[PDB]
Amino acid sequence: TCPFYKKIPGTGFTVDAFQYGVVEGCTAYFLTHFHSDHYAGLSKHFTFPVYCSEITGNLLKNKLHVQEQYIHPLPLDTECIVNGVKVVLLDANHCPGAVMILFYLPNGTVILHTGDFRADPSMERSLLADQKVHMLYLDTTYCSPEYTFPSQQEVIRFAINTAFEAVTLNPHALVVCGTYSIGKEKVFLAIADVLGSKVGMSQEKYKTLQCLNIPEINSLITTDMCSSLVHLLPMMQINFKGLQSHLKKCGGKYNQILAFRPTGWTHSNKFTRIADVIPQTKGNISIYGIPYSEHSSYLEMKRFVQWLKPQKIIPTVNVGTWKSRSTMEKYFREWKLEAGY
Ligand code: NI
Repeated sequence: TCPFYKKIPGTGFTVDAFQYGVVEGCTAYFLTHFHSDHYAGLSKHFTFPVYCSEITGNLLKNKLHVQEQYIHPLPLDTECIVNGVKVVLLDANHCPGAVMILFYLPNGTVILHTGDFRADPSMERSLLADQKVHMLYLDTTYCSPEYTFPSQQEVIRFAINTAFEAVTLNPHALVVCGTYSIGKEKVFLAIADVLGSKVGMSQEKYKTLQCLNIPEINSLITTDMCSSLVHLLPMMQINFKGLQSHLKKCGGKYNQILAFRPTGWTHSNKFTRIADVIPQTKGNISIYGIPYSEHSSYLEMKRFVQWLKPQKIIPTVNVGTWKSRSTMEKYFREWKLEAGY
């Protein structure tokens, strides 16, 4: 059965609610983004209307086989009527195709559902500027002050400089980057660009990237591993064993691997600056964990919420323990007392 924080009151609508069977009274199922915890339950046998971005629609059709007649893509930054209710989709600054959803309810209430997002000051100049929000359904993944990490631009700067130095010292080094879902593609695209290479990958991953409307993609990626000196591998293989095994398959073209594991936050963020990050090394294999986040830091979340001044906040992450819920409610009250709303 569908929990309350996935229902939109006064509508026939649900958000990211595909794992509960037929939800009673649901006339339209919204999907914020193509991450498996959120799409859990969708397949080619789904027969209700799905509302989403163009990019999420390409992934539902090609990767999960959902039939076309049930896919309803909406443009961004555009007022749309769905089953008699005005809605707007906004870029969430998460993975490709990820949206926030503004709902203008028949009684005058306005609801923002962030999906998953990385709050940014540029959101203060979207269609959010114009009007009041009564309820905020908020991605609270990192809602605690210990959760700090750098900007995505600093992280990318570190990765490009590290890869360019290693391969210039040793032209026979291979670079490998881990992946397990969509998102974070800037990591491997920026590294391949500085190295003058396409990115090599499996047919399955190529198919997924082909759904993403990335400009000039055909010039950036390939399934011909032999032509490429940046390879993608599943995240599970980014360890000394998996990487040894990969280097054997490359036919003595390379004598060294430099690898990247994009994570979210890890406790080594509480001590070490991005500049000071060092790898794990065994022999001719080095593995860097880099903190590339597609979710708000605590500070970015607090700034967003203090700017929007919602009347009520409903968290959508970390909702399963009393201690988590109590912690998040304390911070919401500090934020409100500090800013005066
Ligand atoms: Ni996500």
